[PDB]
Amino acid sequence: PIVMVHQAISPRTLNAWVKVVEEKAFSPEVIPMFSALSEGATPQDLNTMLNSVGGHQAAMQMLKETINEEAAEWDRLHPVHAGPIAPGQMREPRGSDIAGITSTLQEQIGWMTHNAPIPVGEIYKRWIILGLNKIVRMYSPTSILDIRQGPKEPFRDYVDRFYKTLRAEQASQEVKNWMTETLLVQNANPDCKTILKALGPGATLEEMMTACQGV
Amino acid sequence: PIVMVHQAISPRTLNAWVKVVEEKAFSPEVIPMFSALSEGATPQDLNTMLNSVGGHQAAMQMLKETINEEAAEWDRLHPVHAGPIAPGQMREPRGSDIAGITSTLQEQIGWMTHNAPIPVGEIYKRWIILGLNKIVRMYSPTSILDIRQGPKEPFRDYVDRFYKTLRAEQASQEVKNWMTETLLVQNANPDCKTILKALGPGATLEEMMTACQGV
Amino acid sequence: PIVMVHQAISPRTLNAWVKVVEEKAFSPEVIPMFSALSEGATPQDLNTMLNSVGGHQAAMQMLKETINEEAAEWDRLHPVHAGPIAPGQMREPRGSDIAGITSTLQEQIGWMTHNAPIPVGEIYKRWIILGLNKIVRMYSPTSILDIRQGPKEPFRDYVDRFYKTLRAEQASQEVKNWMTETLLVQNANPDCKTILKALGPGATLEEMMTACQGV
Amino acid sequence: PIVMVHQAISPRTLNAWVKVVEEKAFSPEVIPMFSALSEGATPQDLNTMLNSVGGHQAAMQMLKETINEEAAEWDRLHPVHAGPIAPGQMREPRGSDIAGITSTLQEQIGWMTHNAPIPVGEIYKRWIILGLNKIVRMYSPTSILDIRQGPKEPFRDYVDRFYKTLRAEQASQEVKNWMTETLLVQNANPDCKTILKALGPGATLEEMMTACQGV
Amino acid sequence: PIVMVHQAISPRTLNAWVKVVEEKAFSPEVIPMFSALSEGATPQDLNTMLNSVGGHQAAMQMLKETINEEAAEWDRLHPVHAGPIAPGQMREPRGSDIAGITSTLQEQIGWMTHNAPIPVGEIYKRWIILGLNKIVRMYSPTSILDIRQGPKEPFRDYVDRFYKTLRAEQASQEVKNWMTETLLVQNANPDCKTILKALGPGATLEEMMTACQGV
Amino acid sequence: PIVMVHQAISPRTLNAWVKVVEEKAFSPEVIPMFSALSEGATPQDLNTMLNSVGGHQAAMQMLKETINEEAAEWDRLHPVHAGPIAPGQMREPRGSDIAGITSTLQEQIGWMTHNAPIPVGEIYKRWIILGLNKIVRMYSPTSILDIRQGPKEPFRDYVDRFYKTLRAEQASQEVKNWMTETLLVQNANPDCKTILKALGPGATLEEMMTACQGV
Ligand SMILES: Cc1[nH]c2ccccc2c1CC(=O)N[C@@H](Cc1ccccc1)C(=O)N(C)c1ccccc1
Ligand SMILES: Cc1[nH]c2ccccc2c1CC(=O)N[C@@H](Cc1ccccc1)C(=O)N(C)c1ccccc1
Ligand SMILES: Cc1[nH]c2ccccc2c1CC(=O)N[C@@H](Cc1ccccc1)C(=O)N(C)c1ccccc1
Ligand SMILES: Cc1[nH]c2ccccc2c1CC(=O)N[C@@H](Cc1ccccc1)C(=O)N(C)c1ccccc1
Ligand SMILES: Cc1[nH]c2ccccc2c1CC(=O)N[C@@H](Cc1ccccc1)C(=O)N(C)c1ccccc1
Ligand SMILES: Cc1[nH]c2ccccc2c1CC(=O)N[C@@H](Cc1ccccc1)C(=O)N(C)c1ccccc1
Ligand SMILES: [Cl-]
Ligand SMILES: [Cl-]
Ligand SMILES: [Cl-]
Ligand SMILES: [Cl-]
Ligand SMILES: [Cl-]
Ligand SMILES: [Cl-]
Ligand SMILES: [Cl-]
Ligand SMILES: [Cl-]
Ligand SMILES: [Cl-]
Ligand SMILES: [Cl-]
Ligand SMILES: [Cl-]
Ligand SMILES: [Cl-]
Ligand SMILES: [Cl-]
Ligand SMILES: [Cl-]
Ligand SMILES: [Cl-]
Ligand SMILES: [Cl-]
Ligand SMILES: [Cl-]
Ligand SMILES: [Cl-]
Ligand SMILES: [Cl-]
Ligand SMILES: [Cl-]
Ligand SMILES: [Cl-]
Ligand SMILES: [Cl-]
Ligand SMILES: [Cl-]
Ligand SMILES: [Cl-]
Ligand SMILES: [Cl-]
Ligand SMILES: [Cl-]
Ligand SMILES: [Cl-]
Ligand SMILES: [Cl-]
Ligand SMILES: [Cl-]
Ligand SMILES: [Cl-]
Ligand SMILES: [Cl-]
Ligand SMILES: [Cl-]
Ligand SMILES: [Cl-]
Ligand SMILES: [Cl-]
Ligand SMILES: [Cl-]
Ligand SMILES: [Cl-]
Ligand SMILES: [Cl-]
Ligand SMILES: [Cl-]
Ligand SMILES: [Cl-]
Ligand SMILES: [Cl-]
Ligand SMILES: [Cl-]
Ligand SMILES: [Cl-]
Ligand SMILES: [Cl-]
Ligand SMILES: [Cl-]
Ligand SMILES: [Cl-]
Ligand SMILES: [Cl-]
Ligand SMILES: [Cl-]
Ligand SMILES: [Cl-]
Ligand SMILES: [Cl-]
Ligand SMILES: [Cl-]
Ligand SMILES: [Cl-]
Ligand SMILES: [Cl-]
Ligand SMILES: [Cl-]
Ligand SMILES: [Cl-]
Repeated sequence: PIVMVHQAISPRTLNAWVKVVEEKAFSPEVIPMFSALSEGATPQDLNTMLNSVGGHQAAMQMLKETINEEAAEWDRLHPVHAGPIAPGQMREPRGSDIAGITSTLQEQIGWMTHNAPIPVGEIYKRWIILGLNKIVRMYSPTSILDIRQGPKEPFRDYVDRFYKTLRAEQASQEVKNWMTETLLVQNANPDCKTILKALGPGATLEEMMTACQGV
Repeated sequence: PIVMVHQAISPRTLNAWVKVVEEKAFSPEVIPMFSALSEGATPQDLNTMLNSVGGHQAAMQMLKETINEEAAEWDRLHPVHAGPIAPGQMREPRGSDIAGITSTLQEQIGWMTHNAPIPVGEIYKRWIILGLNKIVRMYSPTSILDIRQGPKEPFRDYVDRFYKTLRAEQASQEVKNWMTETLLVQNANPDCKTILKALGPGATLEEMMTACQGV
Repeated sequence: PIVMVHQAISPRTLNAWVKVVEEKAFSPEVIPMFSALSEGATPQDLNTMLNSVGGHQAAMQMLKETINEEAAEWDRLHPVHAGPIAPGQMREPRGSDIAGITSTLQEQIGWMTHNAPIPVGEIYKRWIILGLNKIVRMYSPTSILDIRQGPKEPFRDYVDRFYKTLRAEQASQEVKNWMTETLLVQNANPDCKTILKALGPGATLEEMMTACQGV
Repeated sequence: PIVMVHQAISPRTLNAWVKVVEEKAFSPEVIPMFSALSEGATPQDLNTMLNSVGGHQAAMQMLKETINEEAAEWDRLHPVHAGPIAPGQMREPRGSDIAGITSTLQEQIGWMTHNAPIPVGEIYKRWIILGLNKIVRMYSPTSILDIRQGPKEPFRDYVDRFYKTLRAEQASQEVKNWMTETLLVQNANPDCKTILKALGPGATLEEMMTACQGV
Repeated sequence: PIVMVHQAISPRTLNAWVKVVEEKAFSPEVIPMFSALSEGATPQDLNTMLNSVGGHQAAMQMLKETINEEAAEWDRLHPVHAGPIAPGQMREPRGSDIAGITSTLQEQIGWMTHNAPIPVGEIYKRWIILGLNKIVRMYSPTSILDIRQGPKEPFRDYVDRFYKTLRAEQASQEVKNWMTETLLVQNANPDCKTILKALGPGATLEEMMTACQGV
Repeated sequence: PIVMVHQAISPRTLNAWVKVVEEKAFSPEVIPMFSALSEGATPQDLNTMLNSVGGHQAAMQMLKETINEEAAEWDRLHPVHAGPIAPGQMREPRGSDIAGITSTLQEQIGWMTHNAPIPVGEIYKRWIILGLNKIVRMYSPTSILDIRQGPKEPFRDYVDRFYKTLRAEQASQEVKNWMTETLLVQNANPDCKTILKALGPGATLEEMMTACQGV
């Protein structure tokens, strides 16, 4: 990473990433952990992290297709200019330079370090996180429409399932807000559903959980 | 975190937090450990810590509702002023800027680092700890009124149960002082209760435990 | 801690403390380990360490009663003066300021860092260690008067038991010196007791253990 | 390594390398991990890493034959000049000097540190990674022509196998692009093969996996 | 420790020491490990290390008796002078000041740090290592006179036993040299004894082990 | 070690060394690991590492005999000069000063640090590695003349055995080159032996292993 001078990615950081992928597969929390293990990383470092994954190769191919798309959008949105690079400047970074394919570690340290800086590590990380989100959507087992409280399921476990499935869903904040605003009370079991309908449309989750607590 | 320059949150700190949540669920000691693992953290770091939790999603939703309330109270209590930000200054932080939603890492490092500083990491941490306290109250099994010494329970185990349940209770220092002042002696078993009533209302816990030791 | 600038307490230091309390309960060695894990700590750090303990709540209540007593003795022994604090100075620390209750981390770093310094971390640590000693006395199973060598117990195991129980006892160096000077030889089994009585009152433990070695 | 001054390779880095070779044998991910554990390494450090491997001696001999070839190509491509080395300069590095055989640690730190620098650590690492790639090709069990989807195999597992075997293959990006462009759809089972043939030759892997998802 | 400014002893160093005592008891290698974990330590640090030992209290009492003797020899050999300590100087350290009993951490950092320095940490460590050697002698099971090669024992195992027991013995280099010079060949089994007697009195251990290898 | 100022050897480095000796006994890879854990070490550090080994005492005695020989060769090759050491200089190091016997840590830091420097740590390490090589030769079970491919042994396992045994052999690069040049093809089983004899005397190990792959 870069912290300002450049460090190598640590054996502990990399190892941590590997163990995360092995254990948690592609659960949502994988992405923050990644974003934490990859904080201040260069495209070489990120490439190292993705490469360290054995197995899960289908997902990885999806991810590099996403990276390809974002790199091409970068290229069309940033047309390269022809001409000799001045002494005090650096060349213009292509989409492949953001993904670490056609760029050296010194060039990455250059763009991140030299002034008027381009944060290629954070741009590449953004693309990677896009692909990862698409993957978590891909491998999510459930859909929020199918989370229904059981007749003998305590309210709390039903809310755990509900907001896990909701974390996994592909929707804007307004659509998720609508799903909370509608399905949670709608798809509780008859008893808790009557209690919550008696609370009103403006009660907080704390009040709803305390209300259906003994139930 | 920030220690003055900015570090990334370490794989060991994050991993420690994750293991704490897995093992201890939402016991009181979770909150100090958090406050220790999150010492000097940015809202991005705190967001990373909360995001790293798989499962327990109901509690997390409660927590972000708490964060929403505290952010809105901040917003009404700090009305934003319209006008162009001067060169030597920074913009005014909204409630969403405290929670890391609408603010960049460089803006957080700005408010914490630049002089006349606003400790947004400690404010956000305060809100988070508020929500966590509400959660520990939520998931506490017992109430202090129900801790009664058993006929064959040694005094020490009864005091362990009593002050654990008392740690979990939602009450001011004066109400807790009253609970110690009344229920502990009141709800001991008849033998120890007679001994402690013989000691008087001004004896220390050391003297009470030494008195009912052989009992 | 503070090492001069202020660090946060590490996940490894805290975790180590927690494991010590879990495994060794309240054995004497707990207190040095504490004093080692808490070296150069602030009252916030010490509070974090005590708070990280789940269970053992009776002992913790005893400990905060001890802290209360030492804080009140500090308060009566250091009467606060009324008047406006000058620019180049800091306020006077109360007993509650030593225990981290009514003081900020910056105020603690102030008293420890600013010149004419008050080591509030070492004072608070002294109070805590007082309470811990009282606890180790509380939970010690044995009394030094009851350590008697068995008929078939090797001398070395008897000395191990003897000086463990002696480590746990509440007595000045002169009283412990008397206990060594009397009970160790007095309460050995008849054979070793006759050997040691034949050595004389001025022989060292090395000579006593070598004498009763084959026995 | 060198980070600018020279460090020793850490017990944790070396140990990590050893464990990687023990567990993962010669899977592709071994090479990135190596390239990560060996970041900024000297030829002495790399030699230490290769030497720390017990067993797998056939592969190691293959690797030092590769290193020999690359060193001889370096030697013929860089003919050494006869004459006394000036005070302000260093000698010219042979192929054996790149591999750490005939060069001291101070000479390596010289070439990497002194200006007009020669990155002998990265050149040697390049040769080593060449040999490692040849080894991974050697020990790969399968060939991409033999990955055929089973009648009851979900599409995702078939893509995992396919792009693992494809990661192990020895082919340029254009040949791999052709293999993706042809065999993946060609060698799916009849059902998924008909679905994918119905999608068209321009569909992305995400669309193909979503299409054959329920299948 | 002190490395120049003062560090606290690390949780890892202390924990390592504890585990060493638990596992290896009082084997010779305990003393180097100690001397390595205690490198550059203050008497407070060393006291922490000895205090962290639970159990083995007989040995510890022997050790503090040794420390007492060495402190008294220091006191008689360094008579304290009466008079007011000058501003630019420090007081004279007693034997109890070397053992950390009657001296503050700042006074130890003073003697070790301030010029014309007294290395009280290395003196105290010397005394401690004296006591530890006396303990290893105490708990050694065997005597070098009793190591005799078995009729079917390979020569190498007999030499392992011999030089382990010889490591544990209390003797000068000349007495140990005599023991090697005599007993090793003398107390081998008849076959190897005849071979070694045929080699001569000037053969090295390598030659002796190669000679009795097949035997 | 020394990295320029002097560090203590770490608990992790030492512990790593101990575990290496426990697990791998005296396999070849022990020596690089040593040379890596001992990088930049002082004779005190190296002495600590050798001392930390429990058991294996025969080998250790062989090693200190080797160290004695190399020290005596140093002494005869470096005759000490009589006369008072000038202020700006240091004394001349004996062979015993290289091995840490008759020299202080400050004298070692002097020779390594002060200019016109003598690297006594690397000289002592050279002697130690000499003894270690002699030991690995001592405890090697096999001889390269006895590695013969089995009738049903795959070629790769036979090459693993062959170059392991070859790593353990005591021979110059030319003798090892002859052993590769002759015995490997000579001592394969009849089938692979005929294939390899058909390849020719100039084929690489890669080609030989690919040739006898299916066999
Ligand atoms: C962790 C989680 N669960 C969800 C369910 C549905 C939709 C999204 C999610 C998420 C990700 C998620 O929302 N993570 C939160 C951090 C967080 C985690 C846990 C509790 C409180 C705050 C986050 O990244 N931000 C910016 C945020 C912070 C405060 C309030 C609102 C949002
Ligand atoms: C740990 C604990 N147990 C309780 C029972 C009832 C109510 C609250 C609690 C707590 C939290 C709790 O009170 N923690 C203590 C620290 C502490 C922990 C353990 C022993 C002594 C001091 C704390 O945060 N402060 C500021 C404090 C310090 C000294 C005296 C009084 C309070
Ligand atoms: C560890 C221990 N065992 C005891 C038995 C009875 C009374 C007290 C104790 C103690 C605590 C104990 O005495 N610890 C010792 C350190 C120590 C530990 C072990 C061996 C030698 C020195 C200590 O803190 N100091 C200041 C000390 C140092 C040297 C001599 C005498 C005292
Ligand atoms: C990891 C992997 N799987 C393959 C299958 C066939 C051929 C090669 C490979 C590889 C190595 C592989 O291609 N690793 C990638 C990094 C990577 C890994 C995983 C997902 C996305 C990006 C890499 O090194 N670079 C330079 C790269 C980066 C972005 C897009 C394309 C290439
Ligand atoms: C480890 C050991 N085994 C013994 C048997 C009998 C008497 C003493 C011992 C020792 C302690 C022992 O002798 N340790 C050695 C270090 C050492 C350890 C192992 C092999 C070579 C060198 C030591 O401290 N010094 C100063 C030393 C160094 C080189 C040659 C001779 C002595
Ligand atoms: C590891 C090993 N196996 C052997 C078999 C027979 C004789 C010696 C050995 C060795 C030690 C061995 O040769 N280690 C190699 C490093 C190495 C290890 C593994 C693969 C490639 C390079 C080494 O130290 N040097 C200086 C070296 C480097 C490149 C080419 C040739 C030699
Ligand atoms: Cl690391
Ligand atoms: Cl690691
Ligand atoms: Cl998944
Ligand atoms: Cl790769
Ligand atoms: Cl940009
Ligand atoms: Cl951008
Ligand atoms: Cl679910
Ligand atoms: Cl949407
Ligand atoms: Cl509920
Ligand atoms: Cl880390
Ligand atoms: Cl970790
Ligand atoms: Cl809980
Ligand atoms: Cl998230
Ligand atoms: Cl503020
Ligand atoms: Cl505020
Ligand atoms: Cl309870
Ligand atoms: Cl209240
Ligand atoms: Cl009790
Ligand atoms: Cl840490
Ligand atoms: Cl940890
Ligand atoms: Cl206890
Ligand atoms: Cl608390
Ligand atoms: Cl004071
Ligand atoms: Cl004071
Ligand atoms: Cl006992
Ligand atoms: Cl007393
Ligand atoms: Cl005994
Ligand atoms: Cl390390
Ligand atoms: Cl390690
Ligand atoms: Cl393999
Ligand atoms: Cl080697
Ligand atoms: Cl070059
Ligand atoms: Cl080059
Ligand atoms: Cl496969
Ligand atoms: Cl090709
Ligand atoms: Cl699928
Ligand atoms: Cl640590
Ligand atoms: Cl630890
Ligand atoms: Cl022992
Ligand atoms: Cl103590
Ligand atoms: Cl001195
Ligand atoms: Cl001295
Ligand atoms: Cl024995
Ligand atoms: Cl002697
Ligand atoms: Cl033998
Ligand atoms: Cl360490
Ligand atoms: Cl360790
Ligand atoms: Cl061996
Ligand atoms: Cl020793
Ligand atoms: Cl030299
Ligand atoms: Cl030399
Ligand atoms: Cl073999
Ligand atoms: Cl030879
Ligand atoms: Cl083969």
